[PDB]
Amino acid sequence: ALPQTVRIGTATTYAPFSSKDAKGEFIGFDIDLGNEMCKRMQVKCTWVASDFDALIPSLKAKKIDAIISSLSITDKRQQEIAFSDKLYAADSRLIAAKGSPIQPTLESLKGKHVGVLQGSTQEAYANDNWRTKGVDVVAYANQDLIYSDLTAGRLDAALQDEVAASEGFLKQPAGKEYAFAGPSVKDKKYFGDGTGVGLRKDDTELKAAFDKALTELRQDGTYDKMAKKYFDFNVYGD
Ligand SMILES: NC(=[NH2+])NCCC[C@H](N)C(=O)O
Repeated sequence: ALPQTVRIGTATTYAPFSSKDAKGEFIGFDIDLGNEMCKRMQVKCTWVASDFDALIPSLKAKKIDAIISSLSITDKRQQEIAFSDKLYAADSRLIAAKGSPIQPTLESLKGKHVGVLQGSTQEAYANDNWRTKGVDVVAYANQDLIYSDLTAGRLDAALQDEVAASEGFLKQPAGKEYAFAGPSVKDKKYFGDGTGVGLRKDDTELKAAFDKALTELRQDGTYDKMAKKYFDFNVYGD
């Protein structure tokens, strides 16, 4: 009962997982994973670009059938939607100017301007722990605006997925004079357990098909072959 075309939403401003190349075509590990799973599921797949915070609403409105967009598997989201098995791990961490004393603490961030992606686990954490207590937490439509507001000095720091920041910004020319500010933020309730394909709860058959494809491409070594294009480490985690 799988649709002839699985529509997959993604927010294409989160390299190296999802972004656009020079032609405007979808590139990144999420795209590679989704395309490889779709190949093995024997379905066609059409990618649909969207602001990150629109993904879960579009899914619930059936405007898309799946979300592959570094979507963290959280307790809160599982009350709304279902997930495939984990695609890869995702920790959260702050970035700031090289030499910044900033730590992911209320004390260190008071009077600071901190960027977070609207609709993200990072916004949830920052709004609850930081924004209410005086920290200027600013929500953004997409992560590229955040990077730009950081390098323009409009933001003192930004919270996002650690691997995204590292490969998508810090190790790029634009992020040369920036670094991680403090260690990963550990809060399993807000940040969840890796990312997965977001799905409607009643699409059990579609979930089983994604799950089957994922295990097979991991088993035969395709996952690691695809991952090496982007990462010299175990992006999957535990
Ligand atoms: N393509 C993106 N913009 N992904 C943002 C993901 C951020 C975080 N992992 C979350 O699920 O909220």
